[PDB]
Amino acid sequence: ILPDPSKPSKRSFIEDLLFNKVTLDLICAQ
Amino acid sequence: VVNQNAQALNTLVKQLSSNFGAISSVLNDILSRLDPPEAEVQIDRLIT
Amino acid sequence: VVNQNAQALNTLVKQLSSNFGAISSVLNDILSRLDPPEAEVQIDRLIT
Amino acid sequence: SFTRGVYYPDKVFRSSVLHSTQDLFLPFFSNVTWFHAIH
Amino acid sequence: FELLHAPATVCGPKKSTNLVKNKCVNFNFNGLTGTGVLTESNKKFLPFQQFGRDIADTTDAVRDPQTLEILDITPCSFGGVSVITPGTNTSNQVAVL
Amino acid sequence: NSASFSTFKCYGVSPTKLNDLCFTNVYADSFVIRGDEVRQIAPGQTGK
Amino acid sequence: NSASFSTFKCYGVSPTKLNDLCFTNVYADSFVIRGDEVRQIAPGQTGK
Repeated sequence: ILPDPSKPSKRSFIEDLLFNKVTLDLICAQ
Repeated sequence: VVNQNAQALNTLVKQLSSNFGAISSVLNDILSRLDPPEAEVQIDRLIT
Repeated sequence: VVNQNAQALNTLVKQLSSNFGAISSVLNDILSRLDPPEAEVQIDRLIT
Repeated sequence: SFTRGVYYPDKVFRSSVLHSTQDLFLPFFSNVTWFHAIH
Repeated sequence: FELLHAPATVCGPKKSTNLVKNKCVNFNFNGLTGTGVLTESNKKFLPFQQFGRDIADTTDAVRDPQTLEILDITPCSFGGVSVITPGTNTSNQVAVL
Repeated sequence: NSASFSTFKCYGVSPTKLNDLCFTNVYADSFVIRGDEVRQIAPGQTGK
Repeated sequence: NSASFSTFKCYGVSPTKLNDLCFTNVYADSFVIRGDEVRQIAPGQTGK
């Protein structure tokens, strides 16, 4: 759960897992 | 919560397709059919 | 909290200055210019 | 009539967009009169 | 007559002006006005798929009535005007976003 | 601009925008009337 | 059904529904006006 220096950002091993589950052309029409 | 805001935003866009009793649902071709002396009657329905 | 309390009250009175598409924003000026038979539909629009 | 009788109601092309449209169509799974006009 | 659904046969007597490509210009195809940028388009129209629409019933594609070409209608950039200031008591120079 | 005609009223299109609009399925109909039935070609009337 | 009447215009109700309504009272008035004075009979008109 701590940030890892592997990826360029300071994102953690659980944050990217959380970042991928929920998601937001459909956006171009608006 | 993220979907609900998106679902409300998308539903807002759909309402542009309804004329609200006017002759057309698009403002572009209404002005090309009615003179401004009488265009106020039809556009006012869409405004409300 | 004091500010937008005052802004909301100021806006409501300021909304009275607009004719909303009618002939005038003064009810007395409607009777002095146009007869009631075709004035009851703009006064109705003012109320709405 | 398991699956047959779908056509474009209008001439306007659309690509996975949302727009309600009501038009006459052939209902699915409906009984039809199959005619055999030979002897 | 019928409006905005069938292909337009009877049409007005105005000159056939040359097309301007890939920049914000007005357009008028079979009496359909609008503002945007016309680009060469994918999503091959069927032989009788003339017009085009979207969720908001706003035009997104159109074909040239004189040449068999399929285009897209895309409105170019826009937005609001915002100002960044440090206050009248501070200075006069500002930033606009 | 022709002064020979005596009735040039259009109920769906402004006369000044006739040349600026391109239509489809333009159909032509012709008949005769007694002379007092000119007001009955509105969209919804009474009479014969 | 009779076509002997040359002036039949009313906005309160529709003639086609006169056979499907009950009135509970009927008032009939008789008076004589000029040919161009028929415009003065509709409720809420301008003049004398």
